[PDB]
Amino acid sequence: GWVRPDLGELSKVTKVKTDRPLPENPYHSRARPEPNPEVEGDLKPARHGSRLFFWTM
Amino acid sequence: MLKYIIPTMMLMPLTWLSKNSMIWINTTLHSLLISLTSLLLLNQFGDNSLNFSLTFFSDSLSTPLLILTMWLLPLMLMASQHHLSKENLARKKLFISMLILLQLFLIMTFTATELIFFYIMFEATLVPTLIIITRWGNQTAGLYFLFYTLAGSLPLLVALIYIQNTMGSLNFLILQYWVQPMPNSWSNTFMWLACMMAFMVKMPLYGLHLWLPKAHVEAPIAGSMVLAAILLKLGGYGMMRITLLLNPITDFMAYPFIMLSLWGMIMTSSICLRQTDLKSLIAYSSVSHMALVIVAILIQTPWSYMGATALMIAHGLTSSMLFCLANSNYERVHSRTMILARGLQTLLPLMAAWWLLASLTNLALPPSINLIGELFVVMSTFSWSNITIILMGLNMVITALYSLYMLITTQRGKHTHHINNILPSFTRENALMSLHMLPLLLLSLNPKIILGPLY
Ligand SMILES: CCCCCCCCCCCCCCCCCC(=O)OC[C@H](COP(=O)([O-])OC[C@H](O)COP(=O)([O-])OC[C@H](COC(=O)CCCCCCCCCCCCCCCCC)OC(=O)CCCCCCCCCCCCCCCCC)OC(=O)CCCCCCCCCCCCCCCCC
Ligand SMILES: CCCCCCCCCCCCCCCCCC(=O)OC[C@H](COP(=O)([O-])OC[C@H](O)COP(=O)([O-])OC[C@H](COC(=O)CCCCCCCCCCCCCCCCC)OC(=O)CCCCCCCCCCCCCCCCC)OC(=O)CCCCCCCCCCCCCCCCC
Repeated sequence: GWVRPDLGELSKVTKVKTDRPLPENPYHSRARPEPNPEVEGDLKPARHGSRLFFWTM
Repeated sequence: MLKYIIPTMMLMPLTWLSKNSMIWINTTLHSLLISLTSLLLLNQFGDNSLNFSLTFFSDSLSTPLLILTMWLLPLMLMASQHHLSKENLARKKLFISMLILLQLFLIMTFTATELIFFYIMFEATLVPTLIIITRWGNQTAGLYFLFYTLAGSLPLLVALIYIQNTMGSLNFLILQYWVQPMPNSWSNTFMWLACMMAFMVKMPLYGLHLWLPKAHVEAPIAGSMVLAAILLKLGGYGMMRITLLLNPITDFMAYPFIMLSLWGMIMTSSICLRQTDLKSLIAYSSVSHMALVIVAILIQTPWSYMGATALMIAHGLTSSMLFCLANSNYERVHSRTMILARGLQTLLPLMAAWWLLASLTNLALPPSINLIGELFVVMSTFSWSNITIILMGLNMVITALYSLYMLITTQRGKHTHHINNILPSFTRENALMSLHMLPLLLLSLNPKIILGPLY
């Protein structure tokens, strides 16, 4: 009483209900470095210009 | 200082938009107006300098140099318009524009508050001067420029950038208050020479002086006036600004160079007794007078700085008048040979009177400011060592002799027979002599304005 599968059936993505838990770190990846801080705050003008030897703006 | 830079730059449309016969009169008139304006720089105080902005300030050192610089331009325009009357009109405007641009560089060289802006203006002054000497000079290597820039300007550049990275600023007003003592080492020794040797060549120093009695001879009259009147004093101004940072290493590193000057003012003065070229005689006299400015800056006492700034102003006036007298003879006999034309008091009495006054102020006849500067330098060097007075006094013998030998050779004796193109003195020439000498005589009535930041 076995029906042979049709064209397209065995290549389906099925779903499986397993009792085992999800592997929370399957790569055994250690803790990442914390990223560099972002920029915040309003942008004020440069304090007394370029400060390039004598240029006052 | 912006009230002086902008009229100086408005002299460029005032010299190019003018008519074909009006580019001497307009430029002379408005440059004399700027020179009359230049007396507002005398708003000086006994404690604080006249600090205009972040870029510009003018204490009592730069102020007489500025007044002399803005006074020198109409005098150079009066001097150089005779022999350029056969020149093309556009090249005539080019000459006047080079003089105006050189004035523009000088008046903000002396008022540069910050030291690398002083350096850029200081090495920017050399370009119009070289254009004037090479283009409107008379006669024909070039290794002097290379030897100048090796031992001079770029060691000064690296030195000022090093001070910029150590101290944090090259403002002279900040460096008055953040100056550190500079101890004995080899790094500080080459640091001291890198700071000093560019101005040493620009004075000139003896042994480094041979560029000047050729650059004066290969120059026109305006080039000689601006060399011996202002451009040799950029070295003295730069030294008086840079010896602030260079203590107390100077207290044992000024020992070689003072020797080169204290013997140098003996040698070059004696070289003035053995000259055939009048213009080279005035050149070696300029070297012998700047040697005392070198000595007075390097011994760094207050009387020495007062004498050195008085000697700078008085020598600018006196040497410019001597070059204009040499111009007046070169425009008659067409030869700079001093023994060629003689006995010229028999023909030109008023011009011989101007020669007499110029030779009296050359040998430091009191109460002239030549003698005031000379005398204060001799007082400070007597305080330095009690033997130098001999080397001073022997100098003050010889500085009389070639001042009067030049007066005896050209202006006295039997007149030359085979020279009959000696015209009477034009009114322009006597005007030039009087505008050189009458400020130099009037400063004897009130010398405290030409005695520097520490009167
Ligand atoms: C109601 C709303 C509107 C209100 C309107 C109110 C205003 C009305 C007026 C409108 C018109 C404005 C015109 C300009 C304003 C004044 C600017 C000024 O003087 O700044 C002072 C500025 C610094 O003085 P300050 O007292 O500290 O500042 C006062 C103000 O706060 C100045 O402000 P600052 O402190 O913020 O300045 C910033 C900074 C201040 O500067 C610095 O921090 C120092 C660095 C300066 C440059 C150094 C370079 C050195 C090496 C290169 C050398 C270059 C070649 C030299 C010249 C070659 C031949 C041209 O400037 C720069 O960095 C710019 C470079 C310099 C250019 C200045 C303007 C030039 C305009 C005309 C150009 C014509 C040729 C000029 C000569 C070129 C060289 C200067 O002076 C200089 O830098 C010295 C040179 C003088 C500047 C030029 C004068 C401008 C007007 C010229 C008119 C005549 C032209 C004649 C024909 C051409 C002849 C060849
Ligand atoms: C602020 C207000 C001030 C008011 C007062 C003015 C202060 C003095 C200013 C200058 C004064 C002399 C100017 C003329 C001499 C140069 C041109 C010339 O040869 O003319 C001869 C000519 C007459 O002779 P000439 O027969 O027709 O022609 C000449 C011959 O062809 C052949 O000529 P020569 O060889 O027969 O004659 C030349 C003769 C030759 O004699 C000499 O070479 C001997 C001189 C040296 C030895 C004697 C003096 C030694 C030192 C002591 C004196 C000073 C201190 C005195 C105080 C007591 C002690 C502390 O020298 C003189 O006659 C000049 C006498 C005055 C000499 C002044 C010092 C020059 C010596 C060298 C520098 C010394 C240190 C500086 C002292 C400054 C004092 C203020 O005179 C005039 O045409 C004069 C015209 C007007 C001159 C105005 C001068 C002032 C200009 C400034 C304008 C802005 C301020 C307003 C004041 C206006 C006042 C009127």
